[PDB]
Amino acid sequence: MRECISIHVGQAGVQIGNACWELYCLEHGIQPDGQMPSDKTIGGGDDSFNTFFSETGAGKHVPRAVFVDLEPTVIDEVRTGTYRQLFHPEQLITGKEDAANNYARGHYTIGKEIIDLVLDRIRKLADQCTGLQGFLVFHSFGGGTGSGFTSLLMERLSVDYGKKSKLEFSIYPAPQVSTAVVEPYNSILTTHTTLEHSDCAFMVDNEAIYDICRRNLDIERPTYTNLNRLISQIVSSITASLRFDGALNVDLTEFQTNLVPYPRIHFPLATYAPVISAEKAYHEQLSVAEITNACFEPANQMVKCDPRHGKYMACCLLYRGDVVPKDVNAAIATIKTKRSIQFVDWCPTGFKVGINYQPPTVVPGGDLAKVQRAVCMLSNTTAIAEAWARLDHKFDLMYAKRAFVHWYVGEGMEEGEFSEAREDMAALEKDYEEVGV
Amino acid sequence: MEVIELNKCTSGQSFEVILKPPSFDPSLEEIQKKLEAAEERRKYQEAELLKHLAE
Amino acid sequence: MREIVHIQAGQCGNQIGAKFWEVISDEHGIDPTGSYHGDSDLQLERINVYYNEATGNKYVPRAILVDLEPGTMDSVRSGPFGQIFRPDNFVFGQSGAGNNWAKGHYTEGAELVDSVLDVVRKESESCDCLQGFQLTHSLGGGTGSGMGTLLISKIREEYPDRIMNTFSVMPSPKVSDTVVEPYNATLSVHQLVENTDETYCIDNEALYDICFRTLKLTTPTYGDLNHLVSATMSGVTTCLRFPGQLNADLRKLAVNMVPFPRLHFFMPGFAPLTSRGSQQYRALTVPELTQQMFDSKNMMAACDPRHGRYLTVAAIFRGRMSMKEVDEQMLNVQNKNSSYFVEWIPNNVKTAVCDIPPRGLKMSATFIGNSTAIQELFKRISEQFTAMFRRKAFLHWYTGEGMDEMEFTEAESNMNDLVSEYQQYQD
Amino acid sequence: MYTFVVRDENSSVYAEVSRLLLATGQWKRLRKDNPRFNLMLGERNRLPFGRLGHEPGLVQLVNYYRGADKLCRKASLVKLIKTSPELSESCTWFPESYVIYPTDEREVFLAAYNRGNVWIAKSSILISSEASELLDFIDEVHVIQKYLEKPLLLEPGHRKFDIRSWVLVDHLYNIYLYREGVLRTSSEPYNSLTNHCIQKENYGRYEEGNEMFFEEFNQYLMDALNTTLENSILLQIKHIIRSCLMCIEPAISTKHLHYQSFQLFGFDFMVDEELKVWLIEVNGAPACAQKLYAELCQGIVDVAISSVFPLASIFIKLHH
Ligand SMILES: Nc1nc2c(ncn2[C@@H]2O[C@H](COP(=O)(O)OP(=O)(O)OP(=O)(O)O)[C@@H](O)[C@H]2O)c(=O)[nH]1
Ligand SMILES: Nc1ncnc2c1ncn2[C@@H]1O[C@H](COP(=O)(O)OP(=O)(O)CP(=O)(O)O)[C@@H](O)[C@H]1O
Ligand SMILES: Nc1nc2c(ncn2[C@@H]2O[C@H](COP(=O)(O)OP(=O)(O)O)[C@@H](O)[C@H]2O)c(=O)[nH]1
Ligand SMILES: CCNc1nc2c(c(N3CC(=O)Nc4cc(OC)ccc43)n1)CCC2
Ligand SMILES: [Ca+2]
Ligand SMILES: [Mg+2]
Ligand SMILES: [Mg+2]
Ligand SMILES: [Mg+2]
Repeated sequence: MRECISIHVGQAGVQIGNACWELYCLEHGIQPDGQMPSDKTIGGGDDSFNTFFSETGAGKHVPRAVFVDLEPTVIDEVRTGTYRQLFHPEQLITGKEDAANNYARGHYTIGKEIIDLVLDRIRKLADQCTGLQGFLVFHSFGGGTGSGFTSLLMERLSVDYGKKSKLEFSIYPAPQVSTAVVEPYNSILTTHTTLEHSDCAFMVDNEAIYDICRRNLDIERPTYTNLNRLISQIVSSITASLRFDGALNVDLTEFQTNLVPYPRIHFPLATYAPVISAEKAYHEQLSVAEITNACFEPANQMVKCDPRHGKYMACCLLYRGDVVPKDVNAAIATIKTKRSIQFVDWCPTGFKVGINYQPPTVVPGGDLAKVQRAVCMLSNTTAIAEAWARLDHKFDLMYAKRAFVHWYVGEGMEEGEFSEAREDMAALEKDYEEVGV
Repeated sequence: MEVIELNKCTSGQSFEVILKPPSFDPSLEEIQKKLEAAEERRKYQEAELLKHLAE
Repeated sequence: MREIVHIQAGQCGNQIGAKFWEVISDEHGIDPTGSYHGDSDLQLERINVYYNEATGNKYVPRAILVDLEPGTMDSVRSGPFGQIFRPDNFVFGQSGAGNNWAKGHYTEGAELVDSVLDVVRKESESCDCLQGFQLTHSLGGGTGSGMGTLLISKIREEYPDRIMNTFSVMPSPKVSDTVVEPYNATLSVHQLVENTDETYCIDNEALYDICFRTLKLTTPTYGDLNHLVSATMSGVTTCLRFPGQLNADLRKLAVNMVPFPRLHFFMPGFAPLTSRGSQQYRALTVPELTQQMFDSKNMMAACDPRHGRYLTVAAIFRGRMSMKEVDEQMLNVQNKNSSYFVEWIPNNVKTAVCDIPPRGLKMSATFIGNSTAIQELFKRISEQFTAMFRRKAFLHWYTGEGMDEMEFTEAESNMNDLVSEYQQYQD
Repeated sequence: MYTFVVRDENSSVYAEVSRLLLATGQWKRLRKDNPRFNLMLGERNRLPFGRLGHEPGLVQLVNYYRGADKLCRKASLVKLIKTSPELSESCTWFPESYVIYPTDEREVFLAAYNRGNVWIAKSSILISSEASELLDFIDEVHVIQKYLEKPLLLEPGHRKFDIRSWVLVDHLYNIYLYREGVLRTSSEPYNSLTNHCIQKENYGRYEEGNEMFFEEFNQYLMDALNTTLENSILLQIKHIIRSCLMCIEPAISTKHLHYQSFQLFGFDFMVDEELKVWLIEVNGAPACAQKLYAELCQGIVDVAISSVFPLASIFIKLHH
């Protein structure tokens, strides 16, 4: 057993971290006070769920997590919420004033004051690990803290944990729910500085989650609670192999091995199905073929794009529920004949499949209905570069006039980092188009 | 399609399907240096403001 | 946490400042004695932004009252909410400024400015984490214009990393006290260009036109003008005072509204436009709120927004309404008038909704626009300045206080540079 | 109102479409790079499909199908027909073609040459009986195709021609064939290229602008060959258009996409001696005939644009 430490940065990372650990506890039978009756080894053990939970002598199961925000409002709700007993105070870290949607303020000005404290608290969790394998980092692209401080943390983690893997769950900015106009700046700045320090990053576009909540959950104006509960389900599907018995994606290294043959191209596309409204009185349950076919519809992807006009480098299928291999293969055989699935020439055309018999757990009182089978597809397709093209274009529009640049230069950042970061994204888009065409 | 590396446990099973074969960091010093270089650019700009206000 | 220190200087600054504290104390449930008697706890969640909590659970405004003569401040202490203010925070001289920027900035005001900073320091040292300052003042007089900008310069010297925000009332010959108001306003505008992060341009020309043309008030009083000011000030501070999805502060407002440091002068708007006393029996639909909120007749700065382009826009909707209908109507305004929004700032319109409506209105909307059309305001003042300055008329009031003509020439050029900088991004 | 942007200044078809939209009074034109549009008349090269459908509160439509270039380039059309089972290597209405680089199929073409041996070589032109002759011209990507040595010849004149058909595919992937085609004739008697530009280099001895329309051509088929245009030619044309577009529909359809697409195509057909129709190429950005610009462009607004953005039949729907 090898432990994984989760790190949640900024408002988006903290609130999504709240949804994930709430869902983790329900899936493993962990009550809000940390007790887990089904765990017959009191005080320790090397079970698969111990990857995410340590154990005290009194039988409390404590998440291997640290929450950090430069302003206390969001984490204070963790300190007083339903799962307040779950975390000890040392893993909840708050500053006094935030980064004001400014990357340079979170990376340089404020981040320099708090980075050593955060690493010291991360070191406390790592000391409890007999074989730490790496970190899962949750943050947004658009926030000053989620962008600026995360890139500084990722730099120091490579220094202090050189042989450790680091995975991201990143929230791609969408204007429909964002309240900052400079999020293209922060996204490009944080992607450039973090690119060499992240082994695998799962981008989640708020635009896609917002439209999935409107379309399939019949929620007219989805809130962050709506989005994060859905995001937590997809994240749980991705991390289930680290927390349950199995043979696929059993350590963080296997994520890069199975999904990322090119280091810079480490942004797999996540697709999820089925998303069924809990208010739906009468629902006919979907088959293995129908949910597998839904993995190739853009309306179910975490990032809206057209994989038909790209190329696959890897593809995983993560099923939860009543699923047997012969029905997956029958579904893949039909989908291969009807859909445009083109792999790169230097890759085998195939699917790595993982099935967990336990159906997805849904939070009681939530929007998601219980289903008998669900699937999350992780596909490294060059079509995800469409999101880089959108973001870099918005960057180019503002930066051509140097609009808002003075806020970043005023925090000690040099203007050259803007174009240095933009040029790295230009190379990234070129890399995708070389592989995809 | 070839089904390979089938592993079964009580919680589920995993395998791999192949349709077709293929068709063919900065040190701690450097981090601390850039962080302090940005701080001095801040302290310089603050010094110019206080000089401007003194005038 | 996120405390704001309020300062009101001069006659106008104290009259609109007193009305501001009257209105928001009613919205938060604070009575004239500082005791809370409300019904919802949303009134208290962010009450610390503007109020200190004293013994006995009294709520005392974090406000400082400044003037060079006692007249207006004695009437404030006599006013309806005059007893809610900390008596130590009344800082006043005896000589007055005589509508003379030089007296407020260099002679009479310098004697008193250190006493004001002592009260500022006392309030700031009690703040858990000070955001910055908001100042209410006029630009046409002597105290709020001259001493107010001297205060801003010294506050920035002592708190260089804090946000400075002002509600600045622009003079207008339609509502004019003296002929030297263009002199005082031009001198003050340069100070605001250098030493504030955000300035709400509150134009007495627009306030008069709204009262006369829209509200059909034949003889508008300062009470009629301040009814529009207090409704606007309540709206623009809604997201600072009440919890919501946004939870905004002064710094995040400046970062997202100001793409270039000197262009931080905002056009405020409000809907529905109401006269004092007259009641609103039917509430506005969300389409009606959105249409009026962007209408030039609702702007508190006498500028035609169709003569320029919107750099950034912030909108606040207050009341029980469909948030989906707000998004559709706001997206409709941008999608059907896209040429008036600069294309090099994507998605430059942000909207917030607050369930708590202001007093006497079931639904309201407040507009905060950073438009290049604000140059028409500084142009109007520049023309009135030049008309007198080309003959050095009325300068002896200022040279008698030690000022030289060169300082007027510099202030004139500084504001013209500001005008051409706004013209730069309008093309 | 509705808003649209124009990003192809050289398009004669959509320059007229813009006119008709403005004359409606319910369409407003924006600057090229304004993202707040309902309709994009996009550029022909590197159209940014990845930036469409991401504007909140705007249904967005574009006049091009992403991925339709596979059908509209000489090299990729041959590969599409050879490798698609719907069209297959036994396709009876596409001439024997081989892709040749200056995978490649030189050896397969030579096995066809050694096994009338007149071929044509073209790209995005040389007619020779010897493979090395036209091949050395290539190296001096091209496609080598069997030249139809026995074409249908109009009389009087003993003249060769090709048939241009305009096809509109809307956002619902309805296939509309414009009822008016045109024959682009040669004014020189055939001697064992019908491009309009080449003919302006006789020209219009027989018809105005070397263009014979369907009413005259049908009347000729009745007087000369005792048949009609519908029976002898149009059934095959409608079958070929249907087969080509139904083949690539799964690859280019925008049915469940965040943006929508339509596109106007120009199919070029050749009719041989026995009234057998051969597809020559598909043009993805075709122009129209001057007489037909008004009717067709108005039909584009009605069928492809106003169907998505309604306001306050000249097509034959090819069903599938
Ligand atoms: N899905 C999701 N997105 C969020 C959430 N909270 C914020 N965001 C997104 O994150 C972006 C803003 O970043 P934040 O995380 O809120 O800001 P921050 O990281 O705390 O950084 P600062 O507040 O500027 O110091 C916006 O685009 C939001 O849409 C959330 O709870 N769920
Ligand atoms: N296999 C073939 N057999 C006989 N003639 C052929 C032929 N292929 C092409 N041609 C002749 O060559 C002429 C031009 O060829 P082609 O159609 O490929 O060029 P092009 O792309 O300029 C026409 P457009 O662009 O308008 O579709 C055709 O009009 C036809 O008369
Ligand atoms: N809107 C408004 N403007 C005022 C008020 N009182 C004064 N003014 C304006 O302020 C200018 C005079 O400055 P004033 O504040 O009275 O002098 P000060 O005491 O030295 O600051 C003139 O342009 C007046 O029109 C008021 O109550 N409301
Ligand atoms: C006095 C501060 N009250 C405030 N009220 C509102 C907004 C706002 N802010 C701050 C922010 O956090 N985002 C933001 C983005 C933006 O983009 C152009 C414009 C303005 C803001 N502040 C937006 C809606 C109402
Ligand atoms: Ca145990
Ligand atoms: Mg934050
Ligand atoms: Mg006065
Ligand atoms: Mg062609």
